[PDB]
Amino acid sequence: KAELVSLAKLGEMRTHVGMVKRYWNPKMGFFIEPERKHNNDHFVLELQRQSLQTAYNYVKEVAQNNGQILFVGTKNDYVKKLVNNIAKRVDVAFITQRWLGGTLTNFKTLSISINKLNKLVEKQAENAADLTKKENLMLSREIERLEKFFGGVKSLKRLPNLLIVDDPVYEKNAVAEANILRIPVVALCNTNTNPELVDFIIPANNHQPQSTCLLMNLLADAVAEAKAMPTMFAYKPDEEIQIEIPQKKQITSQRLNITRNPEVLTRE
Amino acid sequence: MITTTKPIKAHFDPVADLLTKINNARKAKLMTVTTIASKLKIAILEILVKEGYLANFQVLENKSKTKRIVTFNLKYTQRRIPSINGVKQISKPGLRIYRPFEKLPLVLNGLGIAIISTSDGVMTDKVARLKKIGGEILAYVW
Amino acid sequence: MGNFDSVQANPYRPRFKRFNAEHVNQRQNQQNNNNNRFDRNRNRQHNRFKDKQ
Amino acid sequence: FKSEFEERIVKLKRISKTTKGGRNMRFSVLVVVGNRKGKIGYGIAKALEVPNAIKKAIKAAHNSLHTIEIHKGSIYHEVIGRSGASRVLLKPAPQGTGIIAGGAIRAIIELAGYSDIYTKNLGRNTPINMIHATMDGILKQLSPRRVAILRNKNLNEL
RNA sequence: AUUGGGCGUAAAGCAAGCGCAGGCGGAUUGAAAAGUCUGGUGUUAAAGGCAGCUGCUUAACAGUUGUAUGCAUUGGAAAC
RNA sequence: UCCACACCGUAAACGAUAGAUACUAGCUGUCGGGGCGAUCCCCUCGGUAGUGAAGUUAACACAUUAAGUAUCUCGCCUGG
RNA sequence: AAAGAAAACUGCCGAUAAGGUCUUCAAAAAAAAGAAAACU
Ligand SMILES: [Mg+2]
Ligand SMILES: [Mg+2]
Ligand SMILES: [Mg+2]
Ligand SMILES: [Mg+2]
Ligand SMILES: [Mg+2]
Ligand SMILES: [Mg+2]
Ligand SMILES: [Mg+2]
Ligand SMILES: [Mg+2]
Ligand SMILES: [Mg+2]
Ligand SMILES: [Mg+2]
Ligand SMILES: [Mg+2]
Ligand SMILES: [Mg+2]
Ligand SMILES: [Mg+2]
Ligand SMILES: [Mg+2]
Ligand SMILES: [Mg+2]
Ligand SMILES: [Mg+2]
Ligand SMILES: [Mg+2]
Ligand SMILES: [Mg+2]
Repeated sequence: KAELVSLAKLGEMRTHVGMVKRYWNPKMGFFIEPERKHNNDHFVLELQRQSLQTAYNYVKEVAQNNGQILFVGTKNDYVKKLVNNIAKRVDVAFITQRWLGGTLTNFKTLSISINKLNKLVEKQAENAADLTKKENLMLSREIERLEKFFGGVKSLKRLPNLLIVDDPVYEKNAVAEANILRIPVVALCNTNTNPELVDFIIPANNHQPQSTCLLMNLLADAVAEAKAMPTMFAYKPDEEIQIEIPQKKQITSQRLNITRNPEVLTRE
Repeated sequence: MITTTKPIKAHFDPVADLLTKINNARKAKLMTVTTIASKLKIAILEILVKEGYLANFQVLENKSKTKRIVTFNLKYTQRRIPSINGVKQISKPGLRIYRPFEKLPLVLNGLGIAIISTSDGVMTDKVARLKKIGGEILAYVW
Repeated sequence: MGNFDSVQANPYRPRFKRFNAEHVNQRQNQQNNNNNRFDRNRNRQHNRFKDKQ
Repeated sequence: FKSEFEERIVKLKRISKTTKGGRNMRFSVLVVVGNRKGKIGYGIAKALEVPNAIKKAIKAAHNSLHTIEIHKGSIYHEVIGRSGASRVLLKPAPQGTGIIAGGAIRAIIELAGYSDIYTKNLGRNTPINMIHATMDGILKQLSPRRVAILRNKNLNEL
């Protein structure tokens, strides 16, 4: 008898709209609607909810049983602040900046680095008058850099047991590391992704600052319910889900800018 | 009443035609394929479904009773990996392979199947050994 | 013959299932291995007294 | 790595690059690690010294360990392993013949656990490619229980 | 390299076409039975071959019994 | 070097890839026939290109116009 | 009163006796878990 999001809301949030047909992976035919007679790629809403429920279900056992989940979103600006918001709400590790090569497969070196970050931070907190002005400013800037590139990974001390990816295409490095190390990875495929790399695919958009935010909070909501703090969007009515469209024609999802793809410089 | 949309043509060799169709479908992960129907192809496919490499095979006829095409599907598991591993044809046109009963081959130490049509239509190698009778050897399927 | 349209359109299905919770049996097999280490040290102590008179 | 895993050298080549005057020389080792019960891996490493090359090769071999299943000590069905231009033929053998292998395959067969095995190297003589071909042949093996689950028969009965 | 290989860049696709003989050759039905499979009989000299045994002090060796391969004829099978 | 009529028959005569047949993701162009009816653009059937995964290769690379999965036939190769 | 570009340019320029090091080698490397004990 369990419920979830509403079907009218999915249609209205634009989570059933993918990308332009010119850009599409042939392996995504199962989820696509009757695109045979359709302009821009879309998805099925029933399949969407089933996939969302499965991903929701899977993340909750992990978060209740004290697993470590890692969020990596280094795409549009909105997504960085979006990923930051889940971190404030739940004490989950995050990677908002660029995914370092071998963040998971060569965890030893990055573990040493984050240990250096923590050690430098605590000495500075303890303070001394020897620090003076010049060296302190130089020291402050290295500290700033290790939080900007490791500020969300410092908490965890072992490889995460699950990954949540905003775009499997953009995070090809992250999903490859997860696949080689046999770690579950979920992603929001957008018609142009290889289904083998992702584990729990959740057919949805990725270019709309509204669809993305809605789905990311839903997964965060599973984690939040497992951690025993009140939910934000999941298992909730109409009046409280309304969200706004960010500024900076009109919010849409057409992929254009094709003129910026000429022939690779050649000739002789 | 099953409808189609594409014209159906086929290669001339009926054993390797099916073999090419099956191997290509396996490699490309395809499920539904079509080909022209012949009694040899129907009979060899019948023992194939009895030996358990393919699931269903339905032959249909035109409204005039002049053409028949057999459309078979493969038995994929839940994780989408096939049951067929490899097909290879022996008695190709030109060089026909004739082996007596005593020299009937054993495929992959008996795991695979050898297809032999001796005198009572096509028949698997194990039942051919039981009958102690041999003959034409079409292809190795494992 | 054999037609049954089973329908298995659940491809690329999830392999992982639960959150490594099956490890409950790995903790019980590690506890049983520690009890066999405590009894082996009592019997090595009793054998040092017959070779000293 | 905590197993009967034995280590052995299967080839030691001497690679070198050229710089702005002189030649940087590093030793390369091809180590085969196997517990002789069904776990075996291979590791090729390069280093400025033989001990370090060996150290890196042994570390790599234990990181990549494949699982091996045996039937009566031998291989169930004849198989040809292909890797580049190297083709290695493996054939089931009766209990008694011994390991009729030679070179990289023989090292692999002993370290894997297999006893009776008929082999012939049908291709090139570069140790890494025969082992690649050897590993491909052993990993492509089909058990007579996986085919049973697939084709739905009774364990091994006809 | 029939089993058991290749011809873009390592040897090797004729400059291209019209093409007889040759090789291969749609689907279905009937007959015949040349291929194909199988049963019976004859033969394929002896020595040698492989197995067992005996005799030489055991062996080497010798003897001993077993041990195929093909052809022809006859009686059936009808999938190619 | 040009023209007419007679020969010569070789070229990096190259896509350095014989012809025929069956199957195997997709995307971007362009050309022809056909369907609709402003062009443009959409679909179908073909020809000619680019990109591109499984697949193949020693690698470069090929990749529905294959150097992929297979069959038939011809020509050719066997160290310098 | 913007759509411009802008332009190469050439003199001459040949050769380098023979055979020759250099990777020796990985076998791989010494020691913690002990205790300790009654006796009439
Ligand atoms: Mg200099
Ligand atoms: Mg050759
Ligand atoms: Mg050549
Ligand atoms: Mg040519
Ligand atoms: Mg030529
Ligand atoms: Mg012609
Ligand atoms: Mg002719
Ligand atoms: Mg025919
Ligand atoms: Mg004789
Ligand atoms: Mg004798
Ligand atoms: Mg010439
Ligand atoms: Mg030309
Ligand atoms: Mg290309
Ligand atoms: Mg010569
Ligand atoms: Mg002058
Ligand atoms: Mg000079
Ligand atoms: Mg001179
Ligand atoms: Mg040594």
